[PDB]
Amino acid sequence: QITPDNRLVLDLSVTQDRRGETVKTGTGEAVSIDTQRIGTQVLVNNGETVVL
Amino acid sequence: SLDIPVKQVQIEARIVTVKEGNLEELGVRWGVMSTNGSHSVGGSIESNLWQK
Repeated sequence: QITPDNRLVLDLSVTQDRRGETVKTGTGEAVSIDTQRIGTQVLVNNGETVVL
Repeated sequence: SLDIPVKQVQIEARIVTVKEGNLEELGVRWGVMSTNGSHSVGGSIESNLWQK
């Protein structure tokens, strides 16, 4: 979303997941997942970087 | 009067854990076996029956 004084409001989701080991479930097996996730709302100037 | 820019906050958590441990054990194992002629000394009854 663009605002008047040269700024942005961002609704952000950024993830990086992978396939993990195969664990034991009941008499069966299944695959687990390894995750990294961040979700936020931030307010940042037009052409510069921020660390979330 | 409502729509105005808002502030931003930075939050940082810190989890610290420390562990220590010590262990010590002492033990002894000894035995004897002797005969004299019609006289014996051991560490069980099967022992005296064997040294014959």
